[PDB]
Amino acid sequence: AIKKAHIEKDFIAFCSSTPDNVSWRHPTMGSVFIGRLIEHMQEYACSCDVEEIFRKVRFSFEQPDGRAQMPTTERVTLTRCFYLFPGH
Amino acid sequence: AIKKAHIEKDFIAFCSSTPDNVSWRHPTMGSVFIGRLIEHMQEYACSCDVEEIFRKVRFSFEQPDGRAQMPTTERVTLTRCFYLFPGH
Amino acid sequence: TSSGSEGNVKLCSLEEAQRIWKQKSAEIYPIMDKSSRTRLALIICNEEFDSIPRRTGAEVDITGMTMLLQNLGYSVDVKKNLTASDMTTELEAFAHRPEHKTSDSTFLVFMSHGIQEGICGKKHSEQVPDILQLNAIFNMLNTKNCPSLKDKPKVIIIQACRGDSPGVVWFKD
Amino acid sequence: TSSGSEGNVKLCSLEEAQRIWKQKSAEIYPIMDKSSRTRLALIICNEEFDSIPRRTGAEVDITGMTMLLQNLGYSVDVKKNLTASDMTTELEAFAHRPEHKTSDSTFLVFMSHGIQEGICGKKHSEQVPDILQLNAIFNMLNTKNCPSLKDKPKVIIIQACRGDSPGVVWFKD
Repeated sequence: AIKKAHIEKDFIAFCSSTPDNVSWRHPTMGSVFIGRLIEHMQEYACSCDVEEIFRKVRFSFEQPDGRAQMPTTERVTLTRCFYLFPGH
Repeated sequence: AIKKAHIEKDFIAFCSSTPDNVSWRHPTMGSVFIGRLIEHMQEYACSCDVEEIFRKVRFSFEQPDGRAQMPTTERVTLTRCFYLFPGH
Repeated sequence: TSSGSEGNVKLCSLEEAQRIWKQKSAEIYPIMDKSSRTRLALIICNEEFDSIPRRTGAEVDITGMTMLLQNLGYSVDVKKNLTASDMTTELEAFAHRPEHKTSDSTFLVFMSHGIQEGICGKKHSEQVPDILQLNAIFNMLNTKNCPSLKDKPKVIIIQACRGDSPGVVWFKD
Repeated sequence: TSSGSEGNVKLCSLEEAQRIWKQKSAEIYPIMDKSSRTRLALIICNEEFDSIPRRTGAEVDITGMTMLLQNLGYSVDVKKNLTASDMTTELEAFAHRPEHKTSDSTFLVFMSHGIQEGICGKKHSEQVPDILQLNAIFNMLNTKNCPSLKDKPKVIIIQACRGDSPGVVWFKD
């Protein structure tokens, strides 16, 4: 038999900046958002779900310098916590 | 002295459905998303932050019926957990 | 008991609050003293329209949300049956309120008919659209246009359709 | 040690995993058996463009993200210097991959120049735009267009500007 399912569910998007605004990339060090995300994923994947990790990434950008940006979580339809369980 | 601040920060939006899609409202019982949100806020404001509560609301909609919808969290720049601490 | 100011909202006890402050270090939004804080919330609900069907049951939504936000400690302003221009004016006035300075947070609730483009005003028709965009709400409440809510949680709740689609697809088990 | 498959990603121990499964009941996405699962991830990175400046340092981003996603158990497909049409074709191919059926999740990474409207393709200019919209990414990976990822987390990561603005406002202390 046929059943109904939500057309859009279990998505999360994470953008490098807020709408209208620039995102920064160092010529040798790479994109600041990308580098910051990797660092947080390496540290917190073991203990935090993805939504929590992304929030921590946002917090790390809180104090604006000469090259400011605020990463944004978008269009979230995660119905559960997504833990990566690294090593498993 | 003057200092820089992020133009957009500490926002969270919670929409009744996914983009392109309908949201339902009962003529006497009210909007299903609104009613569901109140119930979850009453139950979980004491123990969960707003992002967690909204996720629980999304989960409650997971099994689609004849009137299906999937509430969506949008444009999130919360840098911390927002706990309501009801009673405080 | 539901006779208190918090009504049917379950209370956070002292032990529960300290457990919350212990599980997470410096990653929680600060709350202001209950005795002196002036929390504000805004509800805009459109029920009666010029060209589109009446939103029967909206009064239930208004009642439920108003009481909930009050239970949570917010003083609630309720505005009904507005054009997109009226909503913009009201949002601008809300951002200018002196109470936000001595507040720790805000809630904005929008309830109306909706299309793909955004939220419908009272005068909306397919021929002559009357739409408030979500982007405008954010812009009007951001650090530039509402400096009093800098560093404070701004929660936006929207009840409305976002298009004509049922939001479903079929699958076989 | 960082000599293993997980590299510099800190491991979740057995005690940590069980604490995670105890703190929360039935509100965690299920993970498939490590021995049999076929996790896929896609990276699309545009560095060399026809009309807009070279994205120097993109190779660092590619390396870091590729290794991280591998560390996390994903097989990573890397695609470079694509038009918006090429990105659409690649995303459609990715959604059709047989491995998603025996996978529990996916990661999509997009890295390019960006404007208000979306993500720039290799041929982008102000005169003749070459843009992939975020909405298209979601549409191509949803339950209709990618039934194999039904009920599974789909994480989209986007490095790009979203306009010309510095994203700041001044205030006095």
